[PDB]
Amino acid sequence: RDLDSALLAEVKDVLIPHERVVTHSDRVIGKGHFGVVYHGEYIDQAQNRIQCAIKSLSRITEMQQVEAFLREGLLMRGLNHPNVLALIGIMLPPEGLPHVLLPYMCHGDLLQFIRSPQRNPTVKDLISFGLQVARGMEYLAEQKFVHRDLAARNCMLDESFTVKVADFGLARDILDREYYSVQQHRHARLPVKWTALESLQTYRFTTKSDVWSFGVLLWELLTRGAPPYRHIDPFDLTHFLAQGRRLPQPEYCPDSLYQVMQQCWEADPAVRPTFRVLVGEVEQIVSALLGDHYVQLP
Ligand SMILES: Nc1ncnc2c1ncn2[C@@H]1O[C@H](COP(=O)(O)OP(=O)(O)NP(=O)(O)O)[C@@H](O)[C@H]1O
Ligand SMILES: [Mg+2]
Repeated sequence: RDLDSALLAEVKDVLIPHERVVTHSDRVIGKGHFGVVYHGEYIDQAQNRIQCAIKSLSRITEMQQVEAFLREGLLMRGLNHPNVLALIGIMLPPEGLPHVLLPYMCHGDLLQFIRSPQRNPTVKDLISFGLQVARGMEYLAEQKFVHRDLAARNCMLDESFTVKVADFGLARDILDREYYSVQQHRHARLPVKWTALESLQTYRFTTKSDVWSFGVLLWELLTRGAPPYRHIDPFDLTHFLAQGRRLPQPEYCPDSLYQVMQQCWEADPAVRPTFRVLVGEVEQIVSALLGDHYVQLP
């Protein structure tokens, strides 16, 4: 189960040798759809030791998929934006699965931030976070990356509460259909309810299906973390959306933003706006707000 020397050379700029990395397998941060995240440490190029997070991927086993992942890793390694979480690199233990090294984000994820009873976010605070997500997504789209798993939980917060979009480059067209399937009814996975109607049908994802996901993300923000479509069996979800029903306008969501959400969820992907346009629209909404309300927990 070893890589071709040629591959190893091709993807050298993203591989970190296992002997430059410690995974604290007893310091588990949490487990998700696509692997387990641990505290860890690696040695940089200056020979300094850096604390980080390390995610061992559970769904990448076949060698063709491992190779595909590393080549995609090499692309991601070159991504650089304030609102996008850096990929430090990838590590292959001699026998075992690909590990992704990520900057440790000390303030956790947006979903937990907004759900914290110890905080009192305003509407304007919440839309401002949304704008930061839009900016990260605009950059990813420009770089020809489709997230496939965009949601408030995958927007991380650093020491200065800068939002970093994370966990792109993991889910794939077709291969990961299990996480997007509705045939398990109330055993279906979280991503179903963030996924564009057409992608529920085909397991093919585009930037326009990410735009749909972003609409649901905005709805999360302005409900401070309500579960989308709480009372709908996922089995009925495609039918609900095909009738043209959508998430309802949150109590303190301005009409201008609800309109953007509605654009994001147009049934025709071509009609949905680009992230570039969303950035502009959301920026305009922020600047044109009148007054400000606290927002309650759901
Ligand atoms: N770079 C990071 N720094 C700190 N915590 C992180 C980092 N990446 C992930 N986590 C946390 O690790 C836990 C597991 O992450 P993950 O496996 O991505 O699950 P998820 O975000 O809940 N779902 P998903 O990403 O859709 O599969 C979550 O509490 C994350 O917030
Ligand atoms: Mg995640």
